[PDB]
Amino acid sequence: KRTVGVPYRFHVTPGIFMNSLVPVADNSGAKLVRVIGVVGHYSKSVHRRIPGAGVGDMVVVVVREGKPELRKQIFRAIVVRQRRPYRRPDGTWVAFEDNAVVIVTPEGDPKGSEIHGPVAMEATLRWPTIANLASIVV
Amino acid sequence: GLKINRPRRGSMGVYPRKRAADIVPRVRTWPEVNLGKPTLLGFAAYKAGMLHAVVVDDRPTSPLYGKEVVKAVTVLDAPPLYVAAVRLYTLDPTNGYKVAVGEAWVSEPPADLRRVLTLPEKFDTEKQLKALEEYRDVAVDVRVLVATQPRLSGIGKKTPEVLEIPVGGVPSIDERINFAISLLGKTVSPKDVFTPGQLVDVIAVTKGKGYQGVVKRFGVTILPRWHKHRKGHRRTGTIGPQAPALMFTQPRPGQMGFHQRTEYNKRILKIGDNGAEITPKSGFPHYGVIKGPYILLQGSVPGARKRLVVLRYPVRPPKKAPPAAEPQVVWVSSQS
Amino acid sequence: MKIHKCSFCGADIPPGYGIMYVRSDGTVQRFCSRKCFVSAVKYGRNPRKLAWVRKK
RNA sequence: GACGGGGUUGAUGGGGGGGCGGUGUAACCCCCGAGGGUUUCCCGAGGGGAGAGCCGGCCCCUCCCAAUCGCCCGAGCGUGC
RNA sequence: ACGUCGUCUCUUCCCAUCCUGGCGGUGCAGCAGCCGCCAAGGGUGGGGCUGCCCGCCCAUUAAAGGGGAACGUGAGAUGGGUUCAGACCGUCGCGAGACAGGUCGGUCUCUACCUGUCGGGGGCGCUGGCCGCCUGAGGGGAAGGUGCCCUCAGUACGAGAGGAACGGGGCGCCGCGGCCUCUAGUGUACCGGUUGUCCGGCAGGGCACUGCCGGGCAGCCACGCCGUGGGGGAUAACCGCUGAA
RNA sequence: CUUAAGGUAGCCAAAUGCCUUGCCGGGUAAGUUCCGGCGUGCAUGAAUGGAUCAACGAGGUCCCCACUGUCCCGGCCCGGG
RNA sequence: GUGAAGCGGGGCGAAAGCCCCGUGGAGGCCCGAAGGGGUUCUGAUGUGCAAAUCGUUCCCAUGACCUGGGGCUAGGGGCAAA
Ligand SMILES: [Mg+2]
Ligand SMILES: [Mg+2]
Ligand SMILES: [Mg+2]
Ligand SMILES: [Mg+2]
Ligand SMILES: [Mg+2]
Ligand SMILES: [Mg+2]
Ligand SMILES: [Mg+2]
Ligand SMILES: [Mg+2]
Ligand SMILES: [Mg+2]
Ligand SMILES: [Mg+2]
Ligand SMILES: [Mg+2]
Ligand SMILES: [Mg+2]
Ligand SMILES: [Mg+2]
Ligand SMILES: [Mg+2]
Ligand SMILES: [Mg+2]
Ligand SMILES: [Mg+2]
Ligand SMILES: [Mg+2]
Ligand SMILES: [Mg+2]
Ligand SMILES: [Mg+2]
Ligand SMILES: [Mg+2]
Ligand SMILES: [Mg+2]
Ligand SMILES: [Mg+2]
Ligand SMILES: [Mg+2]
Ligand SMILES: [Mg+2]
Ligand SMILES: [Mg+2]
Ligand SMILES: [Mg+2]
Ligand SMILES: [Mg+2]
Ligand SMILES: [Mg+2]
Ligand SMILES: [Mg+2]
Ligand SMILES: [Mg+2]
Ligand SMILES: [Mg+2]
Ligand SMILES: [Mg+2]
Ligand SMILES: [Mg+2]
Ligand SMILES: [Zn+2]
Repeated sequence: KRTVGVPYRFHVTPGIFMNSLVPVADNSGAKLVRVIGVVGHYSKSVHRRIPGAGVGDMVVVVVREGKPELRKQIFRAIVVRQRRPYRRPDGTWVAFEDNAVVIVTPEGDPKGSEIHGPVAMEATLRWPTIANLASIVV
Repeated sequence: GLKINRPRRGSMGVYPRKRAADIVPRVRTWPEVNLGKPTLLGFAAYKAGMLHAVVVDDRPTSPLYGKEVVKAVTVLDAPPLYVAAVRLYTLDPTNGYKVAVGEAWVSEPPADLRRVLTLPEKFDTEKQLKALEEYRDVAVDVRVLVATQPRLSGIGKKTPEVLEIPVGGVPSIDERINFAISLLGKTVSPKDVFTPGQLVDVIAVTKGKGYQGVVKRFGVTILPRWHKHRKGHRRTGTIGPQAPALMFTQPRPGQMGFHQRTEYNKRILKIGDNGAEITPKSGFPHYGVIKGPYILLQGSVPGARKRLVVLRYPVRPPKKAPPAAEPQVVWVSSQS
Repeated sequence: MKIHKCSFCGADIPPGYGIMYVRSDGTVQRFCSRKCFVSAVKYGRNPRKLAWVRKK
C-alpha cells in the first residue's frame, strides 16, 4: 500500500473554476492548462453553480500551452497556489501571489520531477508525493 | 415539474415569518438532566458583542488537537437573576395538560418589579407556601419566576424581564420543590447554573431587518442576465401555476428578522465574575461596558446586541461529551 | 499566540488579524491590515516615505 | 401603524470632558533645496524636524439644555335558563 | 377573440424508482454485474452542438429517473424559431403569383376592481374590568440530505490476477437557520492627493451630477464564521417461532 | 427518341442539397453552426449573367487576443419614483 | 487628417531609370462639432411630454449635401433612386 495523506479536507474558498486558465508549477512540459473538471466528494454543485477548487483539490485539466505532444491532452492536477484568500482551520488568513497547479496521475503522483515555487500546506498534507518534491511549504 | 432539479428556496419550517409575539424568548422545551443536585435548568443574559479568542483544542481525536486555534466568541452580560416566585404544576386528568396549581411570592418584591406587575404592598408568603404545600402530592414540575436586573447590566434600563425557569437535576420532585422554595427572594448567578466547558442551547429573538424582498427573504435568484427583464429583476418570474392558486409555499416579500430561533450545542468557554477583564477599552460597540459576571460562548448567538438570551441545558447533545476539564482560553481579542 | 510584525509598518499583529501573503519567490510577508497590504503590494509604496509609518 | 427603552425618585437625545478609532503629519517656526537674481538674507517645485490637524450616524463620565405643559379611554347595571 | 414553440423564473403533485433506505434471487467465489419486491423523505448537477424540444457528445458524479399542473407559469420576462407586410435563391406557374424548402430584416399594450398569497395594523368577543406568567387543541417543517479518507486489511474470498464487509476514528459537498469576531465588498459619514476654471494671490472654497483618484469608522453583507441528532412505536416487502385444521 | 438542343467554362451540401448532424480534414474537453476539400448537383451555371473580395459596409456569420457584475452570486451605495 | 496631377533639391547610377526629402493642394477621400439621418439597447414611455416622443448607442457630414421663399404636376389622375 501507499503512504496516506490526511483524512480531512477543511473548507477552502475556491480560487479556480471551469474554464479557468492556470499556470503549471512543475517541469512536466505543460505550461498553461484549462480547468475542465473537479474530482472528488466536494465536486458536486447545485443548479447554475459552477464547480470550483481550492489549494489541495484535484482538478481535470487540458494542456493549452506547452510541449507539442501534450497539447489538447487531458490530465489530472493538484492546486498548489491560489490568489483567492482562504482561512485555515486554525484561523489564519492566507493568500498567494498567483494560481498554480501540478500535473499528477489519477492516484496523485506528479508527472514532473520538480515543483517550482511555494506550495500550500493543504496540498502537501493531502498528497504525500507532492510533499516529497515541494522545496518551500507554506 | 421543474425543468432542472434543485432544492426549494428557503425553509417552510419557519412559516409564517411573522414578527415574534414577544421580544423575550419563550422556551417550549426544557431537558431532563441528572446532575445529582437540584439546580435551575437555564439562565437569561444580555448579548453584549462578539470577539475572537485563542483557544487550545482539547478534543483528542480532532486533527487540531493540542493546537491554538482562533474561535469567534459571543460575550453575554449576565447579572444575577432575582427569584420572585415559585410555581407548581400538575397534570389535568381530563386531557393530560400541564396546569399551574398555585404559586408563592416573596413578601417584599423589589420596587422595579412594580414597573411590570400589579402587586400588593405585601405578599403574605407563609399562607401562599401553606396553600402550595397542599398540592405537593400531585406536583409533577416546579419552576421559579425570575426577574432580570438590568440596572446591573450595561444597558442600564430599569424595567426587568420576567420568565419561568424550571428546577431540575434530580428525579425527585420533592427535593426540587424544597430547593425552589429555598431560593425565594435570593439571586442566582451564572456559576450556580452552568459549568465552564459544557454545552448549552441558546434561544433568542433574532435581529430585526424590517420588510424585505423575496431575493433576501428566501434566496430566490435575481433573474439571470438581469438587464434584459422588463418590470425588474429582484423578483420571481411567476407566482404560481394556474392551480392550486397562490399557495402558502410561494416565496413572497414580508417581514424579515425579529423571529424567535433556537440554536444548539454552543460551548461555554468561560464564566467570569467581573466584566472589566473582557470589556474592550473602547467599550462594546453599541452596547457599553460589562461590570459584573459574564459568559463567553463559542460561536454566534441569535439576536441584536442588547437582546435577552436564554441559555438552557442541551436537548440534542452529541454522543461524545466535551472534556471534563475547563477549556484553555489563552487570549481574547479585547485584551492587550 | 505568537506575535508577528507587519511587513510594511512594523506593528505587532495580534492573533486572528491580518493576512499572510506569499510572494512568487516564496517569501512570506504578513500585513496587519488592508491598508498596509495594498501599500506594499498593489501600489508599491515606500514605507520610509510615508509619514504615518515613520511616526508610528 | 405596531414594538422596545426613558421620562426628573432621570443619564432618554443634545452639549462639554475623557476613551477608542479613520486619515496621514495642518498652521507657525527652524534646516536642506536644482539653479537664477535686486550679487550670500530675494525667488524656487520639493525634502526633513517638532507639533499633527481635521473628523466619528461608537463607549464612559458630567444635569449645562431638553424629556414639559397638558389631552383622553376605562369596568360599576339589570334578566332568564 | 382563452395570447400561438422553446427557454428563464417559481411552486406543488404522481410513481410505472435513476441514486439514497429495506429485502430477495442469480448461470451471486471476491471485485463488479443482471433481475424482482417494498419504498416518493431527500437528491437527480456542470458544460459542448442546435431557435429548439428531443438527441448525440465532454469532464465529473451516490445518481446525474420519468411524468402531471389550460402541452403549469408572456395583465411575470425573453422573442432565437414558427407564423403578416420588404428582399434574395431553388423549384413550380404563360402570367400575376405559390412552396409546412433555404435565407436576411421585422412595435410583446393595461394606474390591479375582486379573490388569492405574503407580511403589517384597529376593534369586538372570551359572561364585571385589568396586569403578569403559563398551558397546548390544532397548524407548518426536509431541517436536514449525501459523499470521501484512515483503520479493519492487501485480511476474508481466490489457482492467480485481483480484492471486500460490519464496527471504530476524521472531514467535506448540497440544503436550512443564525451571526459580524476575522477576511472580503461597500461605505456620495470622514481624511488626504490632484486636473480645469472662477472667487485678486496664499489659505479656504464653488462647479465639472462624490470632478477624478487613494484610504476608510459604524452599519449592512458573503467570498467569512457558528449551529444543523440520535432514539422510540406501529408497520411495508418479507424473514422466523410455536402450531393445528 | 421526346415540345429545339442536350448544361460548355466554371462553381457547390451555396442565402441554391430533400435525404442530411452527407463523407473526410481544421478549430473545441465536447462544433446539428463555421472554414477547407469531395460531387451522375431532390432542383447550380453564364449580361436569365458565370467565376471573382482589392477597396468599402449600422449588411449576415464563425474563430482568436484583450476585456469585463453577462455569469458563478450576490452585496453595498447615490439621485428620482 | 490624408496628400493626386504638377514643381524643386539630393543620392545611386554607363543609358534609361530608380530611391529619399520637400513643395503643391485633388477627392460623390477619412476622423469629428453644427446640421441632416434614424442602427442598437428589441432602454424609458406605452389612459404618453407626444394619435410616433425621450435617453443611449449610432450613420453622413465638399456633396447624387442640408435648408428658407416663390413656382409647376390632381384622382383611374399625379409623383415615385420602386
Ligand atoms: Mg424588453
Ligand atoms: Mg369569450
Ligand atoms: Mg387569460
Ligand atoms: Mg383576453
Ligand atoms: Mg411502487
Ligand atoms: Mg402552457
Ligand atoms: Mg406579454
Ligand atoms: Mg398569464
Ligand atoms: Mg424572431
Ligand atoms: Mg428570422
Ligand atoms: Mg416569414
Ligand atoms: Mg419559367
Ligand atoms: Mg402592475
Ligand atoms: Mg406534524
Ligand atoms: Mg445563509
Ligand atoms: Mg471609497
Ligand atoms: Mg490654493
Ligand atoms: Mg459658480
Ligand atoms: Mg458636485
Ligand atoms: Mg459540369
Ligand atoms: Mg463564389
Ligand atoms: Mg451541391
Ligand atoms: Mg452556410
Ligand atoms: Mg439549371
Ligand atoms: Mg440569377
Ligand atoms: Mg437559371
Ligand atoms: Mg455575377
Ligand atoms: Mg452606405
Ligand atoms: Mg466624404
Ligand atoms: Mg426592433
Ligand atoms: Mg422598447
Ligand atoms: Mg407604464
Ligand atoms: Mg464623419
Ligand atoms: Zn501594517
